[PDB]
Amino acid sequence: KYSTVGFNIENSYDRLMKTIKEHKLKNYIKESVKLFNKGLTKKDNVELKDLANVLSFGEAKLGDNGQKFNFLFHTASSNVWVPSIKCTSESCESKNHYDSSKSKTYEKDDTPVKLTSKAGTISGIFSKDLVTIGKLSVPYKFIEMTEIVGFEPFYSESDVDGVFGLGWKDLSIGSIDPYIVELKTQNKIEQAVYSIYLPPENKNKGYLTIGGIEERFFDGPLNYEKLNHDLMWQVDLDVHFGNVSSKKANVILDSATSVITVPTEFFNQFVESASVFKVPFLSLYVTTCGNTKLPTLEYRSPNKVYTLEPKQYLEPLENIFSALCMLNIVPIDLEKNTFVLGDPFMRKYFTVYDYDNHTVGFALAKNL
Repeated sequence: KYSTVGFNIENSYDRLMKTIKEHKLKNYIKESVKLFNKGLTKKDNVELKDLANVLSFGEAKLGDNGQKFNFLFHTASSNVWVPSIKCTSESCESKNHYDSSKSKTYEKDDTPVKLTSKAGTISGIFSKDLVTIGKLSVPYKFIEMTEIVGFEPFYSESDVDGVFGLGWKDLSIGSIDPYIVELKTQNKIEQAVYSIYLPPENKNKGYLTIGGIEERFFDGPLNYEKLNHDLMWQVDLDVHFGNVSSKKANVILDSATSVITVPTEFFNQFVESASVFKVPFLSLYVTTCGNTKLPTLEYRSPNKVYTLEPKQYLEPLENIFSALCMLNIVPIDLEKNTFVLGDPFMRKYFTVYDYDNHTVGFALAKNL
């Protein structure tokens, strides 16, 4: 009904399987687990980086000759970003390039932009052209990147060329609205809204629907929560995991994060006497799939609580050990009292991101 596009996901389960194969870790995990079960055991650090799922799609096009690109979706950035044919860096060499001279619809803007991050540095310029996905279209100001430094095992090894922002945060000062806001402005869609539908039975797929609430994706009502930040898909919620709880937490919806995160303190209380096993030397917390002590996780707002049963926050690891599962929950300290809801939450809740109203909505996904 509304324009929907599918995107691929490389998730942390996949990357963990790759590590396991790379380093021949299966039997090690299996024997450590067997040790825990006997139970002959007990007797630090992961990176927000490592928790990133890659959400990518290849059908967005720039300019009227439809220059093809592979984009990953970024839920915090408001900009779209693409390697310039002028790009200086060796990173750019294997990538698809935007060549403004080849489009009749390009309009020069040339305002320079610069991103400086821990992970790396991006320099470029604003350029204006048609940006299409693929039902939808709008002349749009995006960053043409002229230099890319860092980001640098991922970028080269990825087939990703650029970033397509589904967030709020614009690097310009030119008040370039998000691509989805721009769509609504030029009347390509009725509302500056999109939704994420992550099908529960295909962890390598998600769907983005733009400009409308597609009823086929969900059962029951949609509950909306007000953003608690001008520029973040982030909401106030009391979080309860068993008897471990934190009031007025900050909870970011980020379907590009591969897991549920919790502060490290909070997690330690959670996992104590939950009979969950931390495999030595690996960032891998493991438990039996039927673990009868694992609680329903609760995210409570004044008028709705969002929950996740063990079934939705564990990942079977049966290709390692029968009835083994891993915890899809990672202890990580961001700002005080900040939690993120990533892929596992969104496998249960169809989610709606409403730029016009500064709301996020949730409904019980269908199994499609």
